[PDB]
Amino acid sequence: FVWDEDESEALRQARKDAELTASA
Amino acid sequence: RRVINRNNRLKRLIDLGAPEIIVNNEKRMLQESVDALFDNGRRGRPVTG
Amino acid sequence: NSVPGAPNRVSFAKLREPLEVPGLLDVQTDSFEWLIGSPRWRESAAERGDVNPVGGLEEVLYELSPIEDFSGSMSLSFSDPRFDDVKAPVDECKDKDMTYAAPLFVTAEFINNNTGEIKSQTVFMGDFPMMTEKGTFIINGTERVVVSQLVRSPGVYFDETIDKSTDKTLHSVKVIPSRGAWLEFDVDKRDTVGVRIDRKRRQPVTVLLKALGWTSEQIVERFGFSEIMRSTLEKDNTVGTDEALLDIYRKLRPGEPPTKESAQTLLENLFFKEKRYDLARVGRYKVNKKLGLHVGEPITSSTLTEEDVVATIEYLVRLHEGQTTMTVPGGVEVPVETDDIDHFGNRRLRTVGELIQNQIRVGMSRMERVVRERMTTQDVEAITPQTLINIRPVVAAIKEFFGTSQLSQFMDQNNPLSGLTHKRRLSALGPGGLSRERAGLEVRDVHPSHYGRMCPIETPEGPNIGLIGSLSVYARVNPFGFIETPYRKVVDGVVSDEIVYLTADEEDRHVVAQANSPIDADGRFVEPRVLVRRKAGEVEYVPSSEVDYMDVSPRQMVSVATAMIPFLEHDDANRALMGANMQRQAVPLVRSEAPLVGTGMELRAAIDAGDVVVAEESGVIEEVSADYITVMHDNGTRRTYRMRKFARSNHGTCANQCPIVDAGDRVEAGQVIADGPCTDDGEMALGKNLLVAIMPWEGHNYEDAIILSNRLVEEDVLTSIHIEEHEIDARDTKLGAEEITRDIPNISDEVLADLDERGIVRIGAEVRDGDILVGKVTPKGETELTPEERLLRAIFGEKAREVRDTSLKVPHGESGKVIGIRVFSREDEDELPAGVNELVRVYVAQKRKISDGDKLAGRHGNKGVIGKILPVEDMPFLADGTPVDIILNTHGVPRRMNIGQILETHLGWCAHSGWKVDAAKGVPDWAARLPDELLEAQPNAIVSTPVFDGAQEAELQGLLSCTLPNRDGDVLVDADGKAMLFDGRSGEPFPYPVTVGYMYIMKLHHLVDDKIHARSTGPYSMITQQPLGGKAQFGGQRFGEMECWAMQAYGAAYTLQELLTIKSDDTVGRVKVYEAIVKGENIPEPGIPESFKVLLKELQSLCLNVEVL
Repeated sequence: FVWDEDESEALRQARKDAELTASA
Repeated sequence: RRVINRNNRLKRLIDLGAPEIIVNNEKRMLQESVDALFDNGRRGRPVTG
Repeated sequence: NSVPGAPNRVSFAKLREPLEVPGLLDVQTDSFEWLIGSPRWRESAAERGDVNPVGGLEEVLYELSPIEDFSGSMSLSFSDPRFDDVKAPVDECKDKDMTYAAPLFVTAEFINNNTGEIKSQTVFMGDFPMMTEKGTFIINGTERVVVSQLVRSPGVYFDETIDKSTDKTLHSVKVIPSRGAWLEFDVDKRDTVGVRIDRKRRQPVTVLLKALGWTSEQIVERFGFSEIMRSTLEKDNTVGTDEALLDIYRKLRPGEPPTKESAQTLLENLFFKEKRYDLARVGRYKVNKKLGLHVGEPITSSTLTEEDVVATIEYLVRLHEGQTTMTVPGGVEVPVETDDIDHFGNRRLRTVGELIQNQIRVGMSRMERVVRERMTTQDVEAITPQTLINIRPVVAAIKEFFGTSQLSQFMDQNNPLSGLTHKRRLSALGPGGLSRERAGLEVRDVHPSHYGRMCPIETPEGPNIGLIGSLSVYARVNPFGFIETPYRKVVDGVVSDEIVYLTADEEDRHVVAQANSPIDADGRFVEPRVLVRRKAGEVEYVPSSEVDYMDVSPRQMVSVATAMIPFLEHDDANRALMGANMQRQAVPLVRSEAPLVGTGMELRAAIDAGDVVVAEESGVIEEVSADYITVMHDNGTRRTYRMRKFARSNHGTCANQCPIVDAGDRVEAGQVIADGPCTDDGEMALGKNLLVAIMPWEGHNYEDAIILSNRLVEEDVLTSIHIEEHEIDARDTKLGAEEITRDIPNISDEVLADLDERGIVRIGAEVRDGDILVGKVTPKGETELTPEERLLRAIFGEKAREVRDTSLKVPHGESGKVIGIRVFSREDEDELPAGVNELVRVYVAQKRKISDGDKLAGRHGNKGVIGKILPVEDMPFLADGTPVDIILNTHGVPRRMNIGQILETHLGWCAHSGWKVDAAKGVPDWAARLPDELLEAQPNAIVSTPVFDGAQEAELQGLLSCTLPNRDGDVLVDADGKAMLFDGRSGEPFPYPVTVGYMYIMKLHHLVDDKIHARSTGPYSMITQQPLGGKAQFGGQRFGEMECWAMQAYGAAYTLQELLTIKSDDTVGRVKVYEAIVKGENIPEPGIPESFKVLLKELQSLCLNVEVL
């Protein structure tokens, strides 16, 4: 559980959008 | 310019004719480039000198 | 004391300092020196213990050197760290315009690894930046000036951190290895581990810990108590270092086949890579410093160690928890606690080589990181220690560096100390450093410590104070960027007569004794109780009986500049530092004077000008004349030691350097020889010990108003001269180039009937404004004209030529006599920039005979404009005739503070006037004490006092009572301060007694021509054709927007509008009404926002079409 926290959210968009960049 | 190069270009293609794709490719490519005219990376990778 | 050319500005020493004046200045240099590392410094350091110090060099060398391929088969190394020698009086470069330097040789050595073989080669390296006796570096006869950027010591650093959430104290610490990345542990909210490194979420540490090999046991074991962590062993869910590791590793990249790399390599690398993972030895050093660690360990490395890692980690845990000290195994203990940025031990400072060194460092690095490159490719065999050299890029930078070295900043050669100040000047900002757009006041913030560190007071000033400064006074600074205050390290009512350079810290542990403090002549401060800063610098009282250390004097975190004016204790710091900075802005007019009063700072300060031609040998004098002087170095030995004059500042001033004595006399090294600039009788001539007095008068000393004599003129008291260099090149290009003849088109005669054979006149020649100058000229063009003309020319035979009639001509507020002749040719080999074949640069005198209105002043910040000039006569004036120097409004001081001005001035007339204690029969009590000796003042004579030490009021006052009544043994003066002159006009008596006195002041590098401008018209942005402001231009002031709003508050419309149009850039009306004007007539009524017109267009442009109707 030694995980801080919000890796997701952020990583989850920048992943998501990141894809979105893959739209170009 | 660019454009000029293009309409001149893929235009000048026309004429000839072929698997369009090609044209599409530019075409849009143009559009784009235009847009760029409008604004740059506003969409996608902004061109940068 | 200890002063060869000493007089006596008799002072008020109520005290004693066994200590005496350091040398300041030393500073860097030493560095440099050390940086160099001279068998000097070598010796230097070398002394005072100091194991194996090193010229900031080596190191360099060894921090990389030796060398080798990646094939592990070609081995290079170095040696001959050193240089050659310059080639100039520097002075040469000075005139000769290049910079001063001396060559570098060094002798690396390659070696095969195959056979292994030999490639030494005492290679030249670089002629090099060669310092000055002013410890400086005047690039191409031109120096800036570098100060060091303050720098809180880097390292893994500590704090509590709360959470209003629960308010829990999620303490923590970072890691910050020089060049080594980051990784930090942090009191977690909920359990546990502020794990993640240089920005990586979080982990269970041990996953890293264990990751290196750590049975969850081994910890709990050594770390079960140590319970919060136990949670760590809980939620840590995952196991297998590796399992982790690799998994981590992903946490790293992320995403990558966890090769054994993942299992270790870079990991170690990561921060076991002094190859690249490379904190700071001093830190390294610190570290131990952090924690009585290995300590007994003259160490050095980036040697990261999980060891200490965890160590200080459980430090964390233990703390968050509250816990005093504790000793790790072996490692002697450490009282737990967070950290601070704020305090200064937190907080080192930088220095040349250091820099440099860094600079350089990449320099080689760079240039270095190449031979490698080439080493390889540079086939084996015949590839000499040479073959692969090219520091070029280094100096390129380096050299360069200066260019860009924004911190090197041209020595304001406006006065000496001014230049000084510049020296000692100190901040922590800029290149890589802060960007004031990011810093909490705290940056500027006060704090205890601070004392004996830098002038409390002074600082920048604009959005700028709390940002920059210098040192305090004495306390040298760490071989590692930390002050070195010695102290009255007391001992049993018997202070230990002993320096103790101190880094605040430590110390901090210790006891704050008090200078100004009555000992029983033994250390035995005669009281049982005393005060003293404490833990929080808790300036706390206490029983004398207990401290370890007192002090080193009074007055210390002071600055020199600080150190300059008494009465403080009565006066606005604001106002102060004000005057402080002020202080500098004097202007070495001409006369040379010193305040008959003034502390000791003074030339004993001034001496630290270290400027005046000043003795070199107990030699008898020798031939003398204002260029130099032969010097009977009594070893037979001599040397017509020189002396400079008439040579500009950064600010247009002579090279003057006035002598002292007599080609025959006899004296001894280090003693004076000849002043020159800010150099009254061996001493910053700095003002005018000047009567004046107290009234606000007829509204003329009102609102800053200022009422001013005149005799002055005549007296002349107020002037020097100032220096532009005067340049104008001969160029090369298209239509031809830029000739410099003397022939000219339909030029007037005399206008030419003046210059030299082929242009500009001859040295020391007078002028005015406009005044043509150069003998230039250039091809004009080729594009026809109206027959009309030509014709016209045919009409008047004035067969026009065709060359760009071109040259130079004097602008405004300009005249004097010819000087410079830096006429330097490309063509004549005189290297110069493109398309040019030569250029001169010239100068002209102008004695600035002081306008009133302006501004001057002296001490007590007590600045002062210069309102009105006023003939003598017409002037309140001694009942004994003699009138003022000027007069002085009242009012401010009250809401200001600086009355010493009063006192000091009382004083003034006093001294100026002298006296004698008629103590006679007995003692003026208040007398009964003090520099007795005085007893009197031979009406007017040298007088100093201590800073936070000097006589008192009553005394002083009573001194008032005392006297050296004048000629008619008279004293128009009152034992009171207020006499009664009358009117140099209407004349009669006054209402009531007259406060008055005297005051030396200083004069200003800031007046009209500094700023005397407007602009009718001229150039205009070839783009936004706005007033091309410029030299030739007056700029033509810009305008504000509020303003406009003002209009609004009226609505003159037009007006504004107009503007917008007009002087704005109304191409037309500009032209147009410009005409009008020209034709003077019901002006071309305001037109239309034109351009605006564009718009439209601009719009359309995008299918935008629309319209009003």
